[PDB]
Amino acid sequence: SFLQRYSSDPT
Amino acid sequence: PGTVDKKMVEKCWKLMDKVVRLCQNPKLALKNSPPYILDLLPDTYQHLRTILSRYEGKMETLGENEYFRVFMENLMKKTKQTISLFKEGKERMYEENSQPRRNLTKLSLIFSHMLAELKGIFPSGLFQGDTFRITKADAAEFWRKAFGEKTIVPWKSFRQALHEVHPISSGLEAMALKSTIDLTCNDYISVFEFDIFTRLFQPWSSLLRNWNSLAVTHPGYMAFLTYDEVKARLQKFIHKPGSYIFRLSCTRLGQWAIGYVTADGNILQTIPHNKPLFQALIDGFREGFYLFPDGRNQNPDLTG
Repeated sequence: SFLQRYSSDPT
Repeated sequence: PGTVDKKMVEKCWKLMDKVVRLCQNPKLALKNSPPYILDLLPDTYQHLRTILSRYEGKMETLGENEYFRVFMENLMKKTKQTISLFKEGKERMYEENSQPRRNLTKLSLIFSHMLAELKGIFPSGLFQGDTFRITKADAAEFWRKAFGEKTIVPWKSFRQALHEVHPISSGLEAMALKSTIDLTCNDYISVFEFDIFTRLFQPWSSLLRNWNSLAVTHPGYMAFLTYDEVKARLQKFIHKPGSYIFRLSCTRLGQWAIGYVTADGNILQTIPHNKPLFQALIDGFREGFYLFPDGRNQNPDLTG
């Protein structure tokens, strides 16, 4: 099912 | 491979029916996060139905399809391996972190990959392997030039052909290479698999040399791991800011999924965009985010 897991590149 | 007749699918389904239930057992406490076997199969079944619905009649045109012959074959084999794992893993399955259980996660990825592949070689349910849109230009040339229109080739061939432009060190290096590319674990390399590799390891110019530096000799590279597994794993360095590992993404195939530990002891995961993994790594390290590849105190010097 759906995610959320991923984060923005710290830059 | 032999011919894929209407009966063939029947069996695969019965096999899929079981593999599901087995995974539906509470003791497993499987999470929804992808890869999520409890879905990949239903969906796969679904797609296979769509396909079979469109070749509705011209079934022989399909059974004949080289790639499709492979899939079902691989699929059937793969559903089985799973069934065995259970009986010949018995109560050890419900044991988190148990070899038997790790194999399960593995397959999950494969199923996810397989589906991804299938949906690519059958968008809409109509075969399109021979015209697959390879992403990076360069690569696209090599493939259509080396194998022409072939949708899938025996590992053996792919290797020899590739070695002409990109020299393979040893019989071992190649075994490593093969494991990295053969995402459906079936000793065959498909245009789809080929594309994904070439995307992850671009630029094509130095294909294998990049791979060598980003996976063969880099402690951060993690073969077949999932989002959960990456977090579960980085937890031993849980508050060792800098510690990071990378792997292939499950939902965004063809792209990277870095996993790292924040100064404030937290585990995040980014998927490089608008910048090649090569670059992300260089900067992240500079900014104190990509310092310790999997705990390791020392870090690879990609600047070479």
